[PDB]
Amino acid sequence: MTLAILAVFSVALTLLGFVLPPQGVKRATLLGLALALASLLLTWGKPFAFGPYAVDGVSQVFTLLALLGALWTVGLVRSGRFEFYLLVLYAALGMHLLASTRHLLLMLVALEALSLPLYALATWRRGQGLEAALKYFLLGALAAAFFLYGAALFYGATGSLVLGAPGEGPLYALALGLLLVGLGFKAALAPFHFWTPDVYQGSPTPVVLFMATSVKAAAFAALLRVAAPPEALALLVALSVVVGNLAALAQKEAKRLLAYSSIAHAGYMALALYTGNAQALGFYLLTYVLATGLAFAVLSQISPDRVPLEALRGLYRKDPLLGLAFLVAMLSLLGLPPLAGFWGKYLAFAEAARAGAWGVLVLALVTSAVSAYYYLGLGLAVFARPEETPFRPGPPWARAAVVAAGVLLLALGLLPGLVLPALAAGG
Amino acid sequence: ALFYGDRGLLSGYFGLGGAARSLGQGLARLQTGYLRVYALLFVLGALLLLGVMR
Amino acid sequence: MALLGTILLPLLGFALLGLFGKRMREPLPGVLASGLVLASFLLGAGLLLSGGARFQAEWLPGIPFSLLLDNLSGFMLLIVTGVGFLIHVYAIGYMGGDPGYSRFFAYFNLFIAMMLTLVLADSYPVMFIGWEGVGLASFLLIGFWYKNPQYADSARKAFIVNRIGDLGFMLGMAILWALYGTLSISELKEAMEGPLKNPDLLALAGLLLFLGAVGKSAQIPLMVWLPDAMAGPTPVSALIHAATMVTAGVYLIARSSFLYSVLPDVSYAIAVVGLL
Amino acid sequence: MVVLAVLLPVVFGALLLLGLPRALGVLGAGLSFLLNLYLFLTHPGGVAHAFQAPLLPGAGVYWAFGLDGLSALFFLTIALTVFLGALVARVEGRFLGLALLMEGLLLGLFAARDLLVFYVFFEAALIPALLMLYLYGGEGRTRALYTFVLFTLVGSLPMLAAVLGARLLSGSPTFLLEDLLAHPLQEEAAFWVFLGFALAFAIKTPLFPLHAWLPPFHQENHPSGLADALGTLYKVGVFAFFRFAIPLAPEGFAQAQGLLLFLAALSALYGAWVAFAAKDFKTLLAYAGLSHMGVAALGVFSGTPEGAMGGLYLLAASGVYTGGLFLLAGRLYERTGTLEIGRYRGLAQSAPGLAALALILFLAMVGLPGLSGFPGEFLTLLGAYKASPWLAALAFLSVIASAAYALTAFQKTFWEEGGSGVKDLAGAEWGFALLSVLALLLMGVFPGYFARGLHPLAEAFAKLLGG
Repeated sequence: MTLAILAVFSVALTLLGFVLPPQGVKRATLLGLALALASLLLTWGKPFAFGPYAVDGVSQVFTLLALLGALWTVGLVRSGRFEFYLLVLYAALGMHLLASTRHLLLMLVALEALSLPLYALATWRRGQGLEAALKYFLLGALAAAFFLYGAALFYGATGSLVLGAPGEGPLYALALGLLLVGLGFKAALAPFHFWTPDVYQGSPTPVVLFMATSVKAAAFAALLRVAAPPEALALLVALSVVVGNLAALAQKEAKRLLAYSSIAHAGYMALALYTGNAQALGFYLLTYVLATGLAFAVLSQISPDRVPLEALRGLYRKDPLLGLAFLVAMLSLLGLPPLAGFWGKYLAFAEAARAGAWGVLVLALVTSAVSAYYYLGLGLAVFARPEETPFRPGPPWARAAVVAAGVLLLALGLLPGLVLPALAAGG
Repeated sequence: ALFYGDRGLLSGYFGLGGAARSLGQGLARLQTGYLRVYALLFVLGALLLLGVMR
Repeated sequence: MALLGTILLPLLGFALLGLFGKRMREPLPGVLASGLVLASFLLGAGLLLSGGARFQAEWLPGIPFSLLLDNLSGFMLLIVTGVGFLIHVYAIGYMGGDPGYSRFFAYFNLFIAMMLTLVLADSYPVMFIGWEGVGLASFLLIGFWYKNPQYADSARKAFIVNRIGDLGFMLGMAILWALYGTLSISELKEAMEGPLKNPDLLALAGLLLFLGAVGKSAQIPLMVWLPDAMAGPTPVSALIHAATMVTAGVYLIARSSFLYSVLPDVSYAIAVVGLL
Repeated sequence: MVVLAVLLPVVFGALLLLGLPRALGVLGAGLSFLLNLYLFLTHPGGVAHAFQAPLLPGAGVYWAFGLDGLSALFFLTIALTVFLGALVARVEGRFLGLALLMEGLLLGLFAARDLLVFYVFFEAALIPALLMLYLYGGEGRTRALYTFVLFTLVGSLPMLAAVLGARLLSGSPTFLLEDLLAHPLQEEAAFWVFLGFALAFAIKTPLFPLHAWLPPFHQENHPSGLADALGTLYKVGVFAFFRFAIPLAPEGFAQAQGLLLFLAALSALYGAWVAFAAKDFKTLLAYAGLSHMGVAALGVFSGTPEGAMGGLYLLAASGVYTGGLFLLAGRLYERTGTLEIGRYRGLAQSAPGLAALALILFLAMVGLPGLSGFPGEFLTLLGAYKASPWLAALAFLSVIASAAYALTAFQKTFWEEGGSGVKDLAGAEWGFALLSVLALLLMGVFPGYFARGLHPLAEAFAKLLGG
């Protein structure tokens, strides 16, 4: 009954914001999201299903992550339009629904629910932001069509629109493919990745924080629900990691570089999909979400519109703690010890090798080493001599947020035997 | 002689670094920015996957 | 243990003159040096007249630290320490007004200690400690006045050409490990009596031992290193060319008399190289 | 117990980084030195103080520690070298902290009683190294950094598949070394896993074609070479081979042995030979290190317990005398301002006892008997010769090239005609000197006592390659 909280706050604030100063609405939306997360903790080990709607360990972990991302992204945004909060609220529920069901059609409706309000969140209205928004909507609705014909073909090979239905030969194979298309696009796996560079660079940074954390989370959550075969998995991984890192090399811009990098990262997480461990994947995404949320909070404190790579430089001198935190984020996203990113990566790699897929694992790993070029090209870039750069040094809100996130990262780098004990049933 | 050989070795490794960089920006050149381009590359990729599945 | 003393005195002395030594009056490093060398000869001749001496000690596994003092060792020891002592006193004389008196006699004691380590050995790696050590102290003395470029490179060439020989020595030494597994000259000789085995490999080991000997005794082709040893102070040249060093070339063969006495080809060649 | 000795330099380094002042981390490295030495003396055996703690219970990763006959001195050696680095130092960046961190990290590295923890430390040691590189000096800092770091990382990440494969394909319950050895891998499974260990291990040894990172790393760190000295204690490849690579998947090593012995040989020769041409201390010590490692690896690869013991020993001690030469080089930098070999000739009259210290160190380097190098070099010779004699031979036109480069350098730096004259010796440099000389002389004169722990490991893991 986190869903209850979500629907309630969204619907209520809709009309309330007519009577409230936009700030009052910000206070409100913030409050709501945090409360939903609270209900998530109080339900740990209490898994609950109602309709096609189902809350279990997975739903719990992945919406814990998603809710976290939504709170952080609302923290930064001070625009005096109450809707620029409202849309976030909507989107959040949408992602929760996406992670919370096996029903293909409810999954579809949930997809529209989460995806439509982000299209509107893509507008600072800076000339790029309309281009970004456009590409996003067109490619998005296309994928909508695909996941829908996929649900229709799943209902095709078998009596149900609910996943887990017994399944045929080639038609079933086809149907699982058509579900895999949309669900894959939403996660930025190659070669579905083309939007990712454009939209991250085009959309206002804090929004991108929201996307690059919450969306990827929810998407992998729904992905685990699908039955996907080893060969396809191999393909997606290979392409994601290769093109992701290689093209990320070519990147002169922080956001875009981060996009390609995130393509590679979706590539890494997709290995957990081999066994679908989800204690492992849950962990990986915990670490990743923390680090990335951090990274984009910092990219927000630089500029909302665009951040080049040099802008990151000299950040240590300016603010020591933010320099350090960004560094840590770069390392956790690199998957280097002793950071939680290493245990997430390791857990995915472990499930991968456990599944006995070797060449794939290897390639993923090799080009994962490729990623260190740009990961240090940022993390170390922190220490160079500061060039002329925009800097607005945050509220306590942001400083304490970013640092907290980093600390949570490295804490679980050393003691995953804290949370990992229950990313499972919740003991 | 062996020294200069070794230097040249190091330089060749730099060669690989640049090969991966290059390949990378070929892959980064893969994205032009025209939407029709992204759409065609999209359908292309998807057909590639469904092909892989049998 | 008394046997080790002979070695220890002109080390303890060397260590005084190298470490302090400049803390001494101009006669004194010479006096110390010549004094420790004085009773090394003496106090080891006490051992020789008493019939012999033995020492066995902890080292690399399978290769203990073994000193055998017998007739063959004693003859050498008396030559080295006696003439060496004379040269110590002479060096007290010829070295005068020269800074690093300390340095000189430190180097001198050191040299004596090393040679005593070489000739008293019951095991070839101990012998080898002797070899590389004596090569080192030669290097050190030959360059004693360091302000001159010509007498620097001399010693460098010495220890290089010489280390070619030491490399031969090492190789031959490795050869008789794989073969027998003793590397202690006494038990290595007692193991070489009878039918032997794989004669080609034995001849090789002895030939590399010789490739060392050539370096140490300054025969052809490694002949070239000795002439430039003039560079050092004259009593150094006295010590190297007469009472120490090259003589060990011969001595290695003489302790290995057991090894070479069964090798006609190698010995033929030894005589050829000697003649040339 | 073990974990304390492991942790002691780590904490002190933090206390140096943020913490004040510089001086305390010196006695920090000293304390590490004393405790590690303490564990070195009183050792009961293979177990020593055993440690097991849950890390990822479900994954099967646990904290697993203890001192072998191997792990042993390596605590003492590393503690020592790094201590000298702390004291004589002069990098004094407040990254002598980064150093103490790196020391502690390496200590943890040797003590790892399970594979994945070992892996963890193996990857972790990279960071201070890159830092004390990057922010603590050098003009070409960033490119040299990407070189060193990416070589290590590209080597490293695939090994995780092997460390997984070692556990997963062998059906080992945990990452514990005991367990992993208890379940051997079969043909063309052990093959791939050994290979995957062998790349990451070869690149960090280094062997001949893969060493190209070593000269740039040592050049660009802070010129005193604290970062460099600790970088050489990071050359741990041989240890990893003998402890892990060969025993977990020996069947593959049986095939690879010829090639490995060859590469070891050619590394040794090429290393010592190329070293000759070197015009600066960083490069010279680099190629020299390459030769030594060549020798060690040659020793290990032969099977033949003799050679292997020689290899590990040579490793241990060469960490010390090489790190020493680094610190010493930096100390003459601070007084002069240059690491160039040719310029500024006179020193020897000008510098009262340095000629003696630097000489001692170099003598230890060329593998002169009575100093640390010879026991390892020799035993290595024996074993190398046992397996492949030819490769022992090629590898042993080393001593010639070694004496060549070392004596050329020593002469042209110290012996010749006077310059202005030089600063005599620093109070740090005195402790440095004496302690150094003590170490070198003791490991040289009594190669028996040190390496006794090496002996059971040597022959047993040699017979591991037997029937």
